[PDB]
Amino acid sequence: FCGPMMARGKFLLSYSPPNGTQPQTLSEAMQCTYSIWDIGLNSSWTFVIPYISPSDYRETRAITNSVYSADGWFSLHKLTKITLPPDCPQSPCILFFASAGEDYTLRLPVDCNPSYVF
Amino acid sequence: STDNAETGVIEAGNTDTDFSGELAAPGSNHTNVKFLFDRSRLLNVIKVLEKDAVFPRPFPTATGTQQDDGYFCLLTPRPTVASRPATRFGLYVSPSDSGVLANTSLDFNFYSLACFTYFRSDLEVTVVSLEPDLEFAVGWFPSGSEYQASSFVYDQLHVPYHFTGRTPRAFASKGGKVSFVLPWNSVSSVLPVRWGGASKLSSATRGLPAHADWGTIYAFIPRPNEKKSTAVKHVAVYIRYKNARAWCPSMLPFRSYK
Amino acid sequence: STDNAETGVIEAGNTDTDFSGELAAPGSNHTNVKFLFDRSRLLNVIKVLEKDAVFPRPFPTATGTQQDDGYFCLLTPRPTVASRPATRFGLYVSPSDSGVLANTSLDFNFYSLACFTYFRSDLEVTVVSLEPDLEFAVGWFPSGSEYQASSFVYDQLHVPYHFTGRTPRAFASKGGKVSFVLPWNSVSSVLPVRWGGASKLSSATRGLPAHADWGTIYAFIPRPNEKKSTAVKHVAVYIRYKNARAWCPSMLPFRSYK
Amino acid sequence: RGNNGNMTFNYYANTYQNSVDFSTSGILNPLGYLK
Amino acid sequence: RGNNGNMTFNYYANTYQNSVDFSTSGILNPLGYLK
Amino acid sequence: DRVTTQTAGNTAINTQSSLGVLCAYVEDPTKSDPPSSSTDQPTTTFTAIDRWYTGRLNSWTKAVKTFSFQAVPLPGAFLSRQGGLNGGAFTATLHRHFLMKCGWQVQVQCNLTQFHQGALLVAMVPETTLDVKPDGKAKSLQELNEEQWVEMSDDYRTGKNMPFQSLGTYYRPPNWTWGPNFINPYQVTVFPHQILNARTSTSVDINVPYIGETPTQSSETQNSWTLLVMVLVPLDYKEGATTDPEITFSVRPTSPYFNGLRNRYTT
Amino acid sequence: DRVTTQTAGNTAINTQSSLGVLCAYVEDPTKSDPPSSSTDQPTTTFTAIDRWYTGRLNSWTKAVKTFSFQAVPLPGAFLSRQGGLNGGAFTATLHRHFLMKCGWQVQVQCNLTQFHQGALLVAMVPETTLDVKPDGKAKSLQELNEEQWVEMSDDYRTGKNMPFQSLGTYYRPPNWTWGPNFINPYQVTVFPHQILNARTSTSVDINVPYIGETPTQSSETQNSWTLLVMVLVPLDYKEGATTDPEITFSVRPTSPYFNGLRNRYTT
Repeated sequence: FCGPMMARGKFLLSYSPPNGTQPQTLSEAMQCTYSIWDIGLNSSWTFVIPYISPSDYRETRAITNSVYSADGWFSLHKLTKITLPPDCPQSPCILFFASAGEDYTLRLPVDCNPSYVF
Repeated sequence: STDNAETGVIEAGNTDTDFSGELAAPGSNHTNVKFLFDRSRLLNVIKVLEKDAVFPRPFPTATGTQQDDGYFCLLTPRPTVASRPATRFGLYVSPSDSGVLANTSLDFNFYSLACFTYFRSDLEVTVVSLEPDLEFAVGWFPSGSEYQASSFVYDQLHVPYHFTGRTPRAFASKGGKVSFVLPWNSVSSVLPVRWGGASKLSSATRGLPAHADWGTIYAFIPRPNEKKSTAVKHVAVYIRYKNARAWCPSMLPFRSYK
Repeated sequence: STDNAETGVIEAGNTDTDFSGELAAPGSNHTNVKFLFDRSRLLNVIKVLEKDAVFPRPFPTATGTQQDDGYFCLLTPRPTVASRPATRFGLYVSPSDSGVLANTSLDFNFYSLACFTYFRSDLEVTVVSLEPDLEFAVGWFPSGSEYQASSFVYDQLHVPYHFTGRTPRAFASKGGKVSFVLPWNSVSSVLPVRWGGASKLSSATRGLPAHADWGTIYAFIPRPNEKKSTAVKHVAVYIRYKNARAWCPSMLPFRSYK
Repeated sequence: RGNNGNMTFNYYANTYQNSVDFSTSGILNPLGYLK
Repeated sequence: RGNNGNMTFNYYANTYQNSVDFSTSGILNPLGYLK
Repeated sequence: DRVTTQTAGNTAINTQSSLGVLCAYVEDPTKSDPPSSSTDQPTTTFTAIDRWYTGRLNSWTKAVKTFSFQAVPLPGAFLSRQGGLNGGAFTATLHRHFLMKCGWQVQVQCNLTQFHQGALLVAMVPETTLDVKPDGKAKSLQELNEEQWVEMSDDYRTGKNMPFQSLGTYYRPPNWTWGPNFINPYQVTVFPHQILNARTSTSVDINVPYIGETPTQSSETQNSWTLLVMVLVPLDYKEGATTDPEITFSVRPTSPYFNGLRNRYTT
Repeated sequence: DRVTTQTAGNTAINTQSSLGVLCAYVEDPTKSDPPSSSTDQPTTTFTAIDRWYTGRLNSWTKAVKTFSFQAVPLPGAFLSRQGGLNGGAFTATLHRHFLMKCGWQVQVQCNLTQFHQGALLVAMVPETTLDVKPDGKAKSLQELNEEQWVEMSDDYRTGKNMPFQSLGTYYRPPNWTWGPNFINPYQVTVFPHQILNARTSTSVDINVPYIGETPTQSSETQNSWTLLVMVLVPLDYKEGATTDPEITFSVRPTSPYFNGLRNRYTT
């Protein structure tokens, strides 16, 4: 949370597994794998997305005849609104990162896309 | 969990950290650097020499210089131009016929995974022909040597000086290939994938390493210069990084969004 | 002897059970599953690529799509159509020239002995040419990868992107063959000979497994696209199931009585 | 062991030749047991 | 050891095959240490 | 002796002509480890799904020919309520979990008097698409009432009518002649089966484990077993006996493992 | 310190202004033996109801007076879905069991800035009929929106408006003046309570055990606890601060015992 220090708020962080419809309501995302993040002194939260899949190794590239995509949807819901004191900037900014876990493992090299060079 | 990403170190968690879960078993080690670059890939399609060459003179090359372009393959994953190391990589979009089209090269499979700054490895060079029944030969000269460009008349036949030497000229059988592993011969301790210093050379340009290469191969046909053919014959140079080590993590190239 | 076949288990008797006799000596173990599928047999005759292909777009393919059919061999004993896995096997009886005749395949020697439901094995692929003096090459991509379909201009020659890669492109000598054993690379634990579930894919069809395959080979000729020939060249793909295991007994196909 | 007469010498290692399963942690038995 | 299945027999010696460094005289450690 | 009461949960069933529980492929098909393709904790068995589910099935008349089968998919009958077979709190858990890994234990009842003749072939047939019309879509409850018994035609013997994908206008549509989910009707006794003869028993007992191409399969789209009641000998009686005996079945999932919880399945 | 994450099942909740979990009447209100008024086996806790249920609650404006309460019955809010409070697989089990014996564990969140003042009185008030109109019927979701906060009138202080029975035309209807389910608003701090002051905390934590006149009570018709958010000091701020802070709550049943299974409750 890269907002001001005087901001107080909470954020719900739901990872839904692949459903037929992407969950949009907070009550449809309360039921999935969520976690509530309270903004305070420490200003980071590492939501670790579980590996829920039938196959032991998921395909890293879903460019295929597509549907509502496995492996599901991450979604950042604001639970309570961010209450700012007067003379503080409206609309703060939640800077997102994306790392790998301590058990993230890769397999089978393929030829890369050379389209970074054109 | 509660963390501080301003610290600069985020400990790689698991599912069991916040939730009830378990560790997944380790799949495989195909991300190992010594495993992942130890596989062959195409570097540059170079023409095959048919006479004693003239090596490309250094930049800025002026017009009228009768030299031989597109014959020498500066064996480097970094971008080259006209058989000499460069910084930028340039491809001709609409190549009109004004001026000499400079043979550029790059290792497309390398930079998409070159998430590091320094890289040292041996080099296995396989030189596959792109011509039916081509009996060629693969000369070579190390990082910091130059090409011996003349001819000595043996028996009224201009045999050039690139048939002999102290550097490996492997001769191919007809319909065959040439494969040999080259050691790390540059004077630098490692090869800079990304280099930020200035090479104090012929006029100094930032970001251009001088000796980041394994050498330079060139293909010739083992006949004297009186037996010169007419059509242009190509050859393709594959390259494998044996015993790769890599240091100092860095960025991967910018994949666009259009 | 007195028995009950409604029980569902009938104990396999001998001559000595009812009569006076003796046990015959055991002949041989040629019915062993690891012995009986460990022998090569023809899978599919596929054409040989001569340019950068367009992989067959998924069904329902509409007219006007310029794609390349009959070049990719989805390496599976189950019935395929147009290099993609299918359920039914269709052969054209009177193939009139309206529409594209889709290259189907099946392993005829497998299903006549596939008296089981699940089957896992390695795969030895031998790719025999069906052309006098053909210098071809056998590309491949695993179960769950796709074909890299474009071309990169090396030396004003459209060399396609299926010459290089991280997957085995074995090059054949002229008049020779290509033989290499592929490991079990599908994401499913076994290959379903018979499958009854539904693949939640592009619109879901019962009885069609999504990743019951060892990959997909394709044959190309190692020349750039300017050296394209005119006549169509074929190649034949033989297949051997190394280290076969089979589970869950099932039926053998219905031999008719006409 | 299969259709394999090479009792003497395997050049390639077992992981490269075959494809072993990763860890999770004669007498022809019947396929149906009446109990 | 790399992409090398030759566990059995190296014909050429180590100096000729590889290129060892001359002398001057699993557990994936982090690349940044907060101290 | 031949009187075995199989108590399970709060629902027990009796039989007085028990041939024995035909345990399939193993000694105890109840023993089953968790799935190895999940990194969460599975919902194991609990005492509200550890019970039998009796549901009816269509009557067996004289009009039924030889080899006319009647397929009951598992768990596909819990979800479409095939034959009045409400799944109870099992289907209330099957709709809310993405992957499900269980092994079944069925029992088909059909009471024939000693003056009837006939022989049903009950078998747990793995991995078949027999509930699906030769046109893809699965059969609704009306189409199971409009035919009452599926005739073993040539399309089922050759597997010609299993569901396919529309190749589109581009490809000339090939003459489909074979597909690997056929039934060879003479070889259905390779499956875990008992014969429900009209003179030995009134209840067959099959106990199958979980089989499947993955260590756990999807919940909505699996058909790894299929109960398959096939007529080997047609029913015959003299005029006065009890016409059209009813057939029921009783399915009990042994040791399920539900993984991947989500909300109730909306198509 | 004051950072307590209360993980339960697959749903954890954080707080950074935790006063402490006000365990009520015992050291550990999770420990609870089975009911002694049942001769069957109870459905104990399982890992799909051992989790928190966040549901909203009406906003707290300046228009709210002193002692204006807002009652959330337990388990009565799971069943009528009060404040978007879907019970999940707990209400899917509560409708199918006749008797239910659980002890709750609630947590009310309301984030006040340091420039607001006010003090909610959150308390688990046992055995009250505060959700019921003075006319018997329980309040629907519209009537909880039509008033947003129930004023502490004299009818609630005297208990005059608790539900009664129609004596009929025979008896002259007496002048009802008192009933024992009153609220004395000054004595709500005898209950297991914490005060949600605008300057000490943003989350109160109450943990109550099962109490009730019988060793297990009915599932549809029990109100043995009632969450009760009462305004002791009205909200006040200067013009510019965040008007109308929202109030939520998070209810978790500790160690339930469901007895008496039947089909889903049809009125």
